Amino acid sequence: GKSKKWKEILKFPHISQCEDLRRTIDRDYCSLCDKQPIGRLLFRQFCETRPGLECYIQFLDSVAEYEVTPDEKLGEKGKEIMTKYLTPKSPVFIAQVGQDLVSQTEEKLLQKPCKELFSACAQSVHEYLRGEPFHEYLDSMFFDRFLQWKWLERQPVTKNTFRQYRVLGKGGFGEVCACQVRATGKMYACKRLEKKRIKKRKGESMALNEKQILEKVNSQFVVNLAYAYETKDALCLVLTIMNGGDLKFHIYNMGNPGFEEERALFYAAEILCGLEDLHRENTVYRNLKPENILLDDYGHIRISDLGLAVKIPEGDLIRGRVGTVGYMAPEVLNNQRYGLSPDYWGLGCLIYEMIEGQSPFRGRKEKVKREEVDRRVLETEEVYSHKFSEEAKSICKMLLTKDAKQRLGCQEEGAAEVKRHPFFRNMNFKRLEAGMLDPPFVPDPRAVYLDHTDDDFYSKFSTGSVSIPWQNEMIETECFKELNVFGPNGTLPPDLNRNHP
Ligand SMILES: Nc1ncnc2c1ncn2[C@@H]1O[C@H](COP(=O)(O)OP(=O)(O)OP(=O)(O)O)[C@@H](O)[C@H]1O
Ligand SMILES: [Mn+2]
Repeated sequence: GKSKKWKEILKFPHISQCEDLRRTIDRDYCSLCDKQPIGRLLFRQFCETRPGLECYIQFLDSVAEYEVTPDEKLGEKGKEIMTKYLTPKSPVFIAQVGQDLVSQTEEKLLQKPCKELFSACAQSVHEYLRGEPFHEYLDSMFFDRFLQWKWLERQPVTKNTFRQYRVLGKGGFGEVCACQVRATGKMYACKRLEKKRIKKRKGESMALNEKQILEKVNSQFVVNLAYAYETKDALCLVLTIMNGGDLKFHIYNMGNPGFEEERALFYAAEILCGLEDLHRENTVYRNLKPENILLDDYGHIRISDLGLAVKIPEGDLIRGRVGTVGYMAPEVLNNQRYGLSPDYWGLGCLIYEMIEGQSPFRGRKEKVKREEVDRRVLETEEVYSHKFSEEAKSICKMLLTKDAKQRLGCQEEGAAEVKRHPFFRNMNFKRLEAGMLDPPFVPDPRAVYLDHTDDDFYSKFSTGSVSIPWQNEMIETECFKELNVFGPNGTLPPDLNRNHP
């Protein structure tokens, strides 16, 4: 769905145009060879040229496959990796691992197969690439090509960069549309924030807060921010598109009054991962409700509606009675200094409501006032049914602990405490986070489930494209493969040769 002249829009600039990028970018290994997708691919492509570095890339790949290998096939994958990479005579043999650490891997294999077997060897392969191989790549043509990709990334994002279609949406500040990137054709979701409604409502702080939080988090289970630009009539937020309806619709309208045990476990697992990724940024969500868990095209879920979120400084608490009736934790209802605990309360509400088919403190039939719901949350102990297994009951009443100090996941450990819970005894999060596991429900594709002031913050908001989502977009749409073309037989293409502009 790309424009007819898309190859001109994303045309590489001459390497001479990237001299100010070269002098400011930080030469960090993890950022330029891993975190950034296009940067990662280029370093890998650099290691593919030199033959001595080829095996190290093949090795790390086979390690990634082992971490997600089914628990049973771990023993088989362990011997395959050994006989190929960790045997001196073999052709592709990583040497910088050391003769001692390979003998250690042999004992680990003999004492049962653990998913973290080669974790020690992988960290040894990286520590080697961080040195000479990385600095050679920094001088190689591939890094020059990376600079050209950064030059495109940081280009101005305006209205003419997209192709607004029409879809559902009408939030507190505006509406939502289906914007498509013209040069790449990738579908997105545009969240228009009208200009006038923000100034009179003193929303500049909550809109900028929502934008910064949306870009500062990159998780497969939370709506990501790809672009943030301004137009002559509103402020746009380009977010991930979710065409599989929301979770509230599927709990009640779709399926039976609820979900099955196992089905709810899957959605609970990905929500738990989404919260973990937010909590690595010490950012609390506080708005965990069924209709804010959207499904994508393949059946997976993402947490959306991060406007009610806030970033908590490490080692500090925040106060605020905000949220939705029935989904507010007692410490929030009482308006106390809380941290991340309200999100694990809401998680209990989500697990309960998916398995039973109603809120833990508000029946689906009950016409109760907003005060009685708050009373149950603070005083009443929820009851369970034969729909909950013994483990399902546990994780709920542990996540629904009135005292936030003893609530599951609200300890020093964090989300790791919840993944161990016997309720997730059969969930392989190593495989869930890699998309290896299949969702339980697949949405059918065809289914349709002024003034001079304030100009200061308008530029603080309209920051342009986001780095990692933009590089992913180029890879998914296959713009990277088609454009990332060098000269024949390892030769500098015209755009990477300085002798002729
Ligand atoms: N990723 C998406 N793809 C397509 N449509 C979406 C997507 N995300 C949200 N929408 C739709 O656009 C609407 C935008 O409304 P918005 O989420 O901003 O506020 P709200 O739903 O009214 O609740 P709140 O006040 O807590 O934000 C959503 O209600 C939803 O219907
Ligand atoms: Mn919303």
